[PDB]
Amino acid sequence: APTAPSIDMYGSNNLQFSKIELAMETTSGYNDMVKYHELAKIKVKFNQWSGTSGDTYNVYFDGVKVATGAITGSQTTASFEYGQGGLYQMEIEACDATGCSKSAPVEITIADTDGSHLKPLTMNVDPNNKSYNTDPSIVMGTYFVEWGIYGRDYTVDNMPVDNLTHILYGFIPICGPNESVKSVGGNSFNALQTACRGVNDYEVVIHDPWAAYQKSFPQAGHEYSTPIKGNYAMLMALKQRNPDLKIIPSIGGGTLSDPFYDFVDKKNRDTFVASVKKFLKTWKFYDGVDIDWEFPGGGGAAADKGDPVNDGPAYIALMRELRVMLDELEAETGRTYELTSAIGVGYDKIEDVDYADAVQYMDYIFAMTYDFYGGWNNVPGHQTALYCGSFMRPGQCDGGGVDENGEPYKGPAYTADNGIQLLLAQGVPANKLVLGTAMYGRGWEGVTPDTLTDPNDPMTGTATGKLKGSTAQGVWEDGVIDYKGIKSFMLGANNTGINGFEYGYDAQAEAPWVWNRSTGELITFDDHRSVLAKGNYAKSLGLAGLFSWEIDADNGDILNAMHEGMA
Ligand SMILES: S=C=Nc1ccc2oc(C3=NCCN3)cc2c1
Ligand SMILES: S=C=Nc1ccc2oc(C3=NCCN3)cc2c1
Repeated sequence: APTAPSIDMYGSNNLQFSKIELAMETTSGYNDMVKYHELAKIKVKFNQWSGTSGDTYNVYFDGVKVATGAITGSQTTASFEYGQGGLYQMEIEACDATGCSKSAPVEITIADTDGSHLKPLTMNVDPNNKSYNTDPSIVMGTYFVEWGIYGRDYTVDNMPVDNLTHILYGFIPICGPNESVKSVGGNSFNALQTACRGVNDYEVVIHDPWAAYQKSFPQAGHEYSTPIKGNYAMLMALKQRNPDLKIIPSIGGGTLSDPFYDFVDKKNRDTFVASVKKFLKTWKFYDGVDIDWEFPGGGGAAADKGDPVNDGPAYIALMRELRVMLDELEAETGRTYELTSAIGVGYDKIEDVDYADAVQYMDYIFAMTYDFYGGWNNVPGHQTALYCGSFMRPGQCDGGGVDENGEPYKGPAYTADNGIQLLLAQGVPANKLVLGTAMYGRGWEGVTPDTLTDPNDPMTGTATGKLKGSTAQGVWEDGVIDYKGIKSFMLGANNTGINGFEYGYDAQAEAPWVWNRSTGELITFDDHRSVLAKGNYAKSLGLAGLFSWEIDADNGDILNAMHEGMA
């Protein structure tokens, strides 16, 4: 006999509710912006405009009763709490002593960060990415960078997810000392200062909440009331489409590694470890953690930092304490959590960590088998070669000899193979090692013929400085160029060379280059041929697979070649 309630859809936040509460119109400290709740707070306004209102209401989701309260007027606000994310058919019933009247059913959304309230993501992948039937046991990883969504214009739905087992999401910073972030310029340190207000030193934070959970993406169907937007909501819809895809946050990275050096203090580690646990409880679509400490012992962005006695033991203690915390998350949730880590592979980086000790705690080690040479100095080299190139001096490859002063080589030359070998010799199992491919080149200006010691090898010349170019040609910073930029603007469709560039390949190193004799522009990179050699090298040794850095810079060719070389 009471009038059936009508739901005030707009008075009820359009029936979009959430276990996670996120600031949408603000940029502030992480703890101010992100609050995870065990139970979602649901607030539903309903009206009874004509007839009698009755005295009590009940709320049903999919026929189960989940709340009751008093009706006292022609307008009621039902507030209550609910613990499971998902879409539900909601009915509200108004009751009196003579009977009850149900509202017609209406869909209520309760978001959770596993994406249970979302449809599978809709893909928009360059069709230049082919299909493969690569053994599901082989690792095919890549990094997807948070800021890729700006100028580079590359979003989660552009990733060829069917050709990937692991997405590493770069990068999650740590609060605390971060001078190295400052040195980068832009808003980057400022944004980190903001994110860290009200947050303890050594805890993880989201760097760019706009890219991560605020930015509305039409292709994902985000609209004003959607409680989770940005890269994270798309990666949640992505997990719905490909539930076996591992998505892993990458913590640290080149410029974000300054706080790792205070991990020689166990309090700092405990703080960090506990913030990582909270982070994974907050963002349930993530499947583990990746530590990119560049680098234990030093030799990274922070010139004033690095302890070669203590950093290694701290790294190993860190991996153990992470795996302990991850064991508890597996306990509480029933899921498998992965612990991985990207590492430098120069002899001088390797010798500072007992990796055989650390790896027992870990699922994989992403060997950063790139950046061997680059625009930081005027010495050309293959940045991502497998083997020693022709340009190397006698005894340089193994570090047995002397340079042009007659100064002794301190250790084996920087090559992929030399790195993998050093890790195998320490006792790291082959099947935990993932070998890295570059989706970009590094480059130089001013390596003209008059500089060569061998007239057919520009790797024997001398540079004037870093390669300069525009973002239109894929140069996002000095000395670095996207692979798709090399292909469009230097190689051309036939891989023969265009705009003054020639294509060369060092068969001994397994490394391509492009060279413009007159500007002396020289770019070292990975192409189809050398990725095939890497896949072959990986098969040969029983390596876990391949990964790449970074996915937005590929046109399809590098990832394709990754799958082909593993076949
Ligand atoms: S991303 C960034 N990565 C960087 C940025 C600057 C850097 O400087 C060194 C260095 N090597 C010897 C003394 N200092 C490494 C290094 C890595
Ligand atoms: S992006 C870029 N990343 C890198 C990666 C490795 C690097 O090494 C140096 C260096 N500086 C003096 C001797 N070596 C700079 C540098 C920048």
